[PDB]
Amino acid sequence: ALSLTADQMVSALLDAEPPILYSEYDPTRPFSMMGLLTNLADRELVHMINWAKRVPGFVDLTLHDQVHLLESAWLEILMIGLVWRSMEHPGKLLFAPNLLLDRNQGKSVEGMVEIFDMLLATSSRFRMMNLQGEEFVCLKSIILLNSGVYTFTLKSLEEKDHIHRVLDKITDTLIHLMAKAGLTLQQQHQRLAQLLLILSHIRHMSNKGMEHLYSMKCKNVVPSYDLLLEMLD
Amino acid sequence: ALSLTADQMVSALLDAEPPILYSEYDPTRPFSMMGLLTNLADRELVHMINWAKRVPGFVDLTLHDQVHLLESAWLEILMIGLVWRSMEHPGKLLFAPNLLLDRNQGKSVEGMVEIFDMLLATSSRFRMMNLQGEEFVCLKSIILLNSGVYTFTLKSLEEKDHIHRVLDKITDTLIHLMAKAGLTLQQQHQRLAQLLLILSHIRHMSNKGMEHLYSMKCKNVVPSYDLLLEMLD
Ligand SMILES: Cc1cc2c(cc1O)CCN(CC(C)C)[C@@H]2c1ccc(/C=C/C(=O)O)cc1
Ligand SMILES: Cc1cc2c(cc1O)CCN(CC(C)C)[C@@H]2c1ccc(/C=C/C(=O)O)cc1
Repeated sequence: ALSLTADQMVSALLDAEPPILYSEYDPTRPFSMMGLLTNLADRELVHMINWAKRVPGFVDLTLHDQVHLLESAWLEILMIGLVWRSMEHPGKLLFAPNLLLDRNQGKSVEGMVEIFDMLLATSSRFRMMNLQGEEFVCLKSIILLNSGVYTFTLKSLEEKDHIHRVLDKITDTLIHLMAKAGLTLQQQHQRLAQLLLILSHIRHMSNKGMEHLYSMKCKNVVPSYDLLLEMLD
Repeated sequence: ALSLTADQMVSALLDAEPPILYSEYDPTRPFSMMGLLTNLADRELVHMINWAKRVPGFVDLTLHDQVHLLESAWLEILMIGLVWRSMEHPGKLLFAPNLLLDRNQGKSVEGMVEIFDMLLATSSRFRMMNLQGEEFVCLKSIILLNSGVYTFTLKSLEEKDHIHRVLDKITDTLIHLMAKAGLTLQQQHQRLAQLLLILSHIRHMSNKGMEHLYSMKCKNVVPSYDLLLEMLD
């Protein structure tokens, strides 16, 4: 992983991309929104595990540290994927190609419209920046490696060092993408910062979302350490 | 603000720095922790308002947008200040020079030790990076301008554009600081990214902290829109 070139980092990430899934509802029947969203998210998580194992550097970590990173990052990763898919659909969130919802549809569940609105504003920001696919895959990998790295022994010190080295490679890769597209050195640093600052907002959204999910007080909601460990092991 | 040089941006920020306050308890009497922490934080907020009015670009915004940004960012700003003050005190949090607490002292309040631990790990990270004073003031200004900019009319479009232009100036300023200290171009971009990614974790902490404060269910806890508007107006 640490010997990959920038172009090789980009190809590895593009090749690891998970598929876009569909909502499971009978389209011949009349139009539970949270049920549909939960079932979709549960299926996405399985693909998320397979993706994570393909991000360079990730399978070099201990299984316990892989679980901790996914546990910290899984809702941020679902959210950045949602916002990316929704970028060319102003005013709507493309949960799936058969489940395109507006903010009015969000008002059906108490507390959801506020989350819908933050996600729509994020998609708006990505549109304004003209975010590219190759930049998006870099940012999603940065979420995976960064979100849990501050919340974890000699082995732990070695693991954190490695994670920071991999993050440095992804930064190099972003900058290389921006240099390729012709931006100046000033423009490169400015855009790097613009991109990474949106990650702060994605964290914020994930925390507001997790508050919603925990408030459900339900064993079939939020993947456990043990479920994540079973799927990763 | 947008015509400031990098050196002028740095001096303006260093000159705007608020003072380090002391805890109000009688030091001759025997050793409520949350009472002491709340009273300190309430006094810090008043200085925070005066600081914010001195960050270049901030008073160019509407009063309502100034309130919204402070409302989003005030706990992150208290937290980054705490972690900076604690950097040369391994294992301790320097809430004030007369109130230096360890994680064991945090266990006295339900849910607090988890927050204490995240703040201590952040201070540890800043130590590992050897964060400098001039970098710290840049990052605190970036929190102020970025935390609320995704959650806000023609005026609103003009305000968001301005905020992003000011953020771009602070990015330039960070990079200039790093070039001055002798780092290579690679090292500059890498360190910029390292710094901005810690801001994601600071957001995370602020959200966990706000959950604690809201759970108190108390009108004397968390500054209202109206109190912030009164102090800013
Ligand atoms: C399919 C999908 C659902 C959601 C998001 C992105 C997605 O790609 C982000 C917004 N979020 C809504 C937000 C309020 C969390 C939903 C959602 C809904 C339910 C669950 C539940 C999972 C579980 O119980 O295991 C997770 C995400
Ligand atoms: C003085 C100070 C207190 C705290 C932090 C940083 C500080 O500089 C961050 C950790 N946080 C503790 C965290 C659990 C919020 C405390 C704290 C405690 C109480 C309040 C209450 C304010 C109010 O009621 O208006 C705010 C911050």
